[PDB]
Amino acid sequence: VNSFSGYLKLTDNVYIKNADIVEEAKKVKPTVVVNAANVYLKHGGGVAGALNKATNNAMQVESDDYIATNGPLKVGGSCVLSGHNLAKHCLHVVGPNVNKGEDIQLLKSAYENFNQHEVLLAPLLSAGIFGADPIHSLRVCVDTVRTNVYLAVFDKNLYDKLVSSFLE
Ligand SMILES: CC(C)[C@H](Nc1ncnc2[nH]c(-c3cnn(CC(N)=O)c3)cc12)c1ccc2c(c1)S(=O)(=O)CCC2
Repeated sequence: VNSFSGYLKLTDNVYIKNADIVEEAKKVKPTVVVNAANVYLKHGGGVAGALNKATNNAMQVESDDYIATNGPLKVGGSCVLSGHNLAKHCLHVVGPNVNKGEDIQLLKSAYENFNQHEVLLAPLLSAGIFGADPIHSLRVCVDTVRTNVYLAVFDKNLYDKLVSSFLE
């Protein structure tokens, strides 16, 4: 149904909210939920682990079957799989993990995958344990995504920092 509520409008197509992406998916029922995935689709922690746990491991089992037939993704790449109880579809997107020596330029490639879907609920790619500067990740999102993107950022301190930096 895509009923998003409580979002701050940053640009004509980019919205942001201090929220847990799992709680937003349950409330919104979006057509597309974005997962901050790794190349083998192993959802062992962070945003991916939270989404997987909310599908009671159904997402991991489907992900394993996809990798068996198609092999791993590339950094900056994506795949569309079932959204299970959270969404119609899950778009698994691999942003670079600069904490593992991956190239930050690939974050543009990662956000470009959003352009194939008219409206998506997403996290801030490559932020948290992936090591990218969150302010930079929001700027790449604003400059690269043209479709309607609702960003859920589960940290009030980071949310206010991103909003102040964007309004500067
Ligand atoms: C910047 C950070 C605040 C943000 N976190 C999140 N942003 C939005 N929705 C979230 N839900 C949870 C969560 C964590 N636990 N639970 C309960 C559960 N049952 O697991 C829900 C965390 C989360 C963030 C954004 C991007 C990435 C990561 C973290 S990561 O996982 O460290 C590496 C991949 C890229």
